[PDB]
Amino acid sequence: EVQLVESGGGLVQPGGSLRLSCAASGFTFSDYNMAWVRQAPGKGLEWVATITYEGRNTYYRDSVKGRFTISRDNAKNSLYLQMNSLRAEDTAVYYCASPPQYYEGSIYRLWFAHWGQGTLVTVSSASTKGPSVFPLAPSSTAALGCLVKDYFPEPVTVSWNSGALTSGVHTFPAVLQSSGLYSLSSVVTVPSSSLGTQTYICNVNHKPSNTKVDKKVEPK
Amino acid sequence: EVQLVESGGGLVQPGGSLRLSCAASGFTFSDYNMAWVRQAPGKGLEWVATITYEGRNTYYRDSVKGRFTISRDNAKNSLYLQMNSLRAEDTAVYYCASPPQYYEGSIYRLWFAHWGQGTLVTVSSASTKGPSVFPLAPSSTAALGCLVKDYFPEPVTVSWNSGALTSGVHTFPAVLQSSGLYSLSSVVTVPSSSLGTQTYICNVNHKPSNTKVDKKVEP
Amino acid sequence: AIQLTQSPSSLSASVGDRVTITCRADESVRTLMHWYQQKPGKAPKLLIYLVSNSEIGVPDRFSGSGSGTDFRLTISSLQPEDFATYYCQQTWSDPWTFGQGTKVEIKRTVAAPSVFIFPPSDEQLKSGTASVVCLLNNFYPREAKVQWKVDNALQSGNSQESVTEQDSKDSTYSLSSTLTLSKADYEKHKVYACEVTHQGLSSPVTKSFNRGE
Amino acid sequence: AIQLTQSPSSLSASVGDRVTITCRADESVRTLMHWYQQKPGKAPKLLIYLVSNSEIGVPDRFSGSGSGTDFRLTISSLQPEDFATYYCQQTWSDPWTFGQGTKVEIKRTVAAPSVFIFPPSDEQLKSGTASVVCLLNNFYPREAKVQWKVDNALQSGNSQESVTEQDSKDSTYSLSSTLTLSKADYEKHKVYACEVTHQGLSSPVTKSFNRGE
Amino acid sequence: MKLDIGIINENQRVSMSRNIESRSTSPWNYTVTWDPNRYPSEVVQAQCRNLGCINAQGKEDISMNSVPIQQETLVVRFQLEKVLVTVGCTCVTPVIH
Amino acid sequence: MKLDIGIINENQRVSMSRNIESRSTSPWNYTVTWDPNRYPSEVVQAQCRNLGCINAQGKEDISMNSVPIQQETLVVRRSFQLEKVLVTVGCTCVTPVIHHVQ
Ligand SMILES: *[C@@H]1O[C@H](CO[C@H]2O[C@@H](C)[C@@H](O)[C@@H](O)[C@@H]2O)[C@@H](O[C@@H]2O[C@H](CO)[C@@H](O[C@@H]3O[C@H](CO)[C@@H](O)[C@H](O[C@H]4O[C@H](CO)[C@@H](O)[C@H](O)[C@@H]4O)[C@@H]3O)[C@H](O)[C@H]2NC(C)=O)[C@H](O)[C@H]1NC(C)=O
Ligand SMILES: *[C@@H]1O[C@H](CO)[C@@H](O)[C@H](O)[C@H]1NC(C)=O
Repeated sequence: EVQLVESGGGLVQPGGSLRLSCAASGFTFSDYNMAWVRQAPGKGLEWVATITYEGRNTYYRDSVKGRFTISRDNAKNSLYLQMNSLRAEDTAVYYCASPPQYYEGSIYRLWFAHWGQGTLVTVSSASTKGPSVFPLAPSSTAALGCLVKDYFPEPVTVSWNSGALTSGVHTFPAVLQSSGLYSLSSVVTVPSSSLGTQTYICNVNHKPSNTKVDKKVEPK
Repeated sequence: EVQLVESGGGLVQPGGSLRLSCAASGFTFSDYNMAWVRQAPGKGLEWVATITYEGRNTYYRDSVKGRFTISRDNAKNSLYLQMNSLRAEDTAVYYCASPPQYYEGSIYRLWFAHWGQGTLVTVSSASTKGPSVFPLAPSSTAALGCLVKDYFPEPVTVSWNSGALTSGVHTFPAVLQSSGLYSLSSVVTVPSSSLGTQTYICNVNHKPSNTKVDKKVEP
Repeated sequence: AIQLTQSPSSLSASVGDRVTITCRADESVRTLMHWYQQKPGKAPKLLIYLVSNSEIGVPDRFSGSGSGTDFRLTISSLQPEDFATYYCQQTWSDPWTFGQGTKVEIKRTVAAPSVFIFPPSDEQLKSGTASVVCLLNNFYPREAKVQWKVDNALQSGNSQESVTEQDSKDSTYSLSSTLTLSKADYEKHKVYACEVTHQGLSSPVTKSFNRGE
Repeated sequence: AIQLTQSPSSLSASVGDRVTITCRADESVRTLMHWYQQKPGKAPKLLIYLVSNSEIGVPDRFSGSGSGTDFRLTISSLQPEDFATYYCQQTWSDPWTFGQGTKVEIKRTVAAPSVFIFPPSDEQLKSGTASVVCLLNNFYPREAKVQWKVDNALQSGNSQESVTEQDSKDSTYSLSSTLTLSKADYEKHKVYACEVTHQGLSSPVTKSFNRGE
Repeated sequence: MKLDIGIINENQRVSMSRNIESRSTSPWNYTVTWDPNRYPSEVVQAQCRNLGCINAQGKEDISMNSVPIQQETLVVRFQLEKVLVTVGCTCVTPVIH
Repeated sequence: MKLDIGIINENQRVSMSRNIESRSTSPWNYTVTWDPNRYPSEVVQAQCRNLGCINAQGKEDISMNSVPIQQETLVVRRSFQLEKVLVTVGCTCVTPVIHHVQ
């Protein structure tokens, strides 16, 4: 029922600015305090900011004071986080968070019953680079896949046959190479028999570099 | 949902005996304490007796100790009060009473969430007599009725057209006359126009004398 | 035994007034004070339990209050169907006890009685006694004066009256006066008259019939 | 700021075991301790609020306990889908704080890897670099030894490994070892072999190919 | 009146295996009834366990009362039915005025 | 499936105006929603008012908590189909589970 849908992340250069948005639905947004919670890659959860239901009061964590600004519309059912003077330590996934529906929103010390899906914010001087997608051809139960090489920043999404093929799929975590670029593989196991009848395609998408690729994988 | 249905009242002579019954339904009779409460004509409420769920403990009011005996059959879902050595002070309406369904029955100090309809117990040496039912004919909006004369003991019930007719009905309280018998009137007001088309019948019942009568009233 | 004493024993108020009944105990019953409502010829219905809690179907205008020896039932807007006798009860001490009752009546506007007279039935005249019945229908206040006259001769000690309980919808009373004669006296005289005097009449009303006709 | 410390930081337990995580605070947070569960690449889900109360959809095997400075999350029978990181949180003092996380892994029986080797795509050989990929599919535990051998010559500093997260249904891992060469060094040689050693295999397994064929 | 086949959120329940009924200051017990001619097939009634509330020591304080919390539910028998449900108890202070 | 025309006990309802909700040690407020597309047309959700419990003096004790009591209700929506909705009916006061190791 309670849905929080975030947007506005991506790549920004240090010192730059970025506006995150959280579209709320399924509750009386105007009655409850909202917050932002962040989480840097491979680390833990860290409270960022809180705003009250009317909009009157804003509390921040020391690290972001003066730089971040939490806001709400209350009419478009939307929470905002304006981020300025961004530093490399603000690289994190940012989560929108909502309090429980069964306790009065006047209570300040409430917990986080609902969370948004999160957007990644990457603060880096480097320039986006789209991936190259090479095939991992099934060398005559069989295995095949796609190699997604030399990209930055995260993330990369890999589906097979536009969401049709999901069982047996293993999409690996990104690994940093010497170049400082990411590279990963996505593999799937299938019956040896379907190799001539069914066509196998991995759908690679890299939103930061506006790169979409549909590479078909087939033997030698 | 909860229903307490009493029976067994009536006329008994001093020293005589009478056993009241309360048929329970709509709750787990086996889990709750039951009680009897009585009320003498025109007076207040007076707790009589209490019995526990299993049956092991019985508490009585001082007046009825040794004479009354409270009992239960958890399998027939039924409460009883055996009344012996009946005295004139026991003339009263006897109510069956049940505690609420939303509190644990282990609690002793509970109240009376549910009451039975009540039976009258009349302790008297005098004899039953069935009533006469004479018509109160509408002297050509009009009023008509039934006169229920020379009956004993109480009570008498009067309905009209077997319960169809209820608006405008006034059934008066019984009046004790010199003879020591009761008499009451039951009247109803109706439109002058229906007086030739609609038939009006008063249904008198006097369970003590096993007297049932359906008298048609007409001008 | 805890003796409970309700104040007042009776009271009358106009529709919509605030009514308050008090219940006082010898010793403290703590919070084990309950209230009941009994309408005429019906069983008591529970209204309040544990001082101030209301059963599910109880209207919003009934409320309970109290402490240890002083409890109070309040009706915030008295309605006609609230005509009843109200009882308090304690379940603290082992001999469970009720208050004596408070009878709540409704004060309303004057209403004049509709008057009717009824001759003795033929069916009855066989039995040798004759009953003449006079009906006063739907009036307020309860006080009325019913005189019988047989050939313009005032009767005295040969009639009994009965009055209904206050009506739960219009808050009126009704009354029957039954005059009892021997088939002898009934058959000598000829004019049987019922004369009614009531606060709602500008001048008394007399309904009458003549034996026969 | 109240600093929270969870013990242990990681743990492995068999399906059906009782798992216990403790969270300790600097000062007393008085019943304002909450717990969250975060599965990989998903947002945190609330599990426990105010020490020991759980949200509508939370399975019965999760329960909270604690008082003041010592709190505890308990899983009474660990399930495969419970692989995750668990976080405590206090909302007593205004800088709201989380624990560092406790990573819960699932202990299961040995499972041997199925191995596959992949030659460089031609499409890539254009770009002047060549990637050889070796796949170990669905095995347990995480510990494995992957040696690359070009013409029977053991490679050293030219490979990287990656591992999937523990499977939520069968609790296995998969692993990719990627070997990176220049189109030059790739064409000088012929025989490319990935040699795998694991507790579930009778003897190490070697997958290999030759340029072409 | 036609009843479409299907129950929204059929897969959703409330857990009573928490001892919330027993850790409450106004604790209560539960009762179940299975009746095959209706949906839900089981209806759960709560009954307050004490007249007073219990404190941290475990003693009954009769200055305050356990009282029931009640909600009207719909249950099907096909025909709609309205049943009263006692879900649990709360602790209240009497009105003193 | 045929839905018989007629509703048992349609008239019986519970008053939310008893201020049982404010005389409670775990007090709560109420919230209403009107929807003609379901029966009942009105649904009442409860919200615990404090995190701790209150005493007769008016002071909050946070060693104990107000927690919600929740019930699955049946409400039918329209061509008629049942829907199951979660209702908070009110709050109670609990002491947390404290094990024996402080
Ligand atoms: C209403 O609830 C209570 C407890 O509620 C939970 O209990 C658990 C098992 C789950 O079923 C849960 O869902 C319930 O909500 C029930 O009370 C328990 O009853 C048992 C058995 O009757 C009690 O155990 C003993 O019973 C014997 C005989 O009656 C007594 O002699 C014992 O008393 C000695 O021990 C106590 C300390 O324990 C001493 O203080 C005494 O001085 C005695 O030495 C003892 O009572 C048990 O204590 C009860 N549990 C609680 C938490 O009170 C109750 O049965 C239930 N009613 C119904 C109808 O289900
Ligand atoms: C809740 O109830 C109390 C009194 O009934 C009041 O002071 C408070 O402001 C209410 N808050 C709401 C309904 O948000």
